Amino acid sequence: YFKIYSKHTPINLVRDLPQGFSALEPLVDLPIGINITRFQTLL
Amino acid sequence: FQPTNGVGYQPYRVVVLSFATVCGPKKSTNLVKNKCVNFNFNG
Ligand SMILES: *[C@@H]1O[C@H](CO)[C@@H](O)[C@H](O)[C@H]1NC(C)=O
Repeated sequence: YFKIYSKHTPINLVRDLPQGFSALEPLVDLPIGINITRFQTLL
Repeated sequence: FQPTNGVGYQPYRVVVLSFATVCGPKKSTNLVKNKCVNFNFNG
């Protein structure tokens, strides 16, 4: 099972991550069986 | 594969499969409230 857990929040700063807490919630849970050792971003 | 052949040597309307990515279908009952009952929800 490949997983994604995810969150959205408002912010006001680009150059650091927030010193505040909010947990990430599941949206993908698929028994794809493919192992993962590498990745690349799309933008 | 002629339609005129007897069902032994005639063409095969035939196929097979194994039963996780998928499983056989769950049945369900009414949601019998307030009584003492045996139950299954989602397994
Ligand atoms: C994932 O790794 C195992 C060995 O740990 C390997 O047997 C399996 O084939 C790999 N998965 C895929 C999709 O190849």
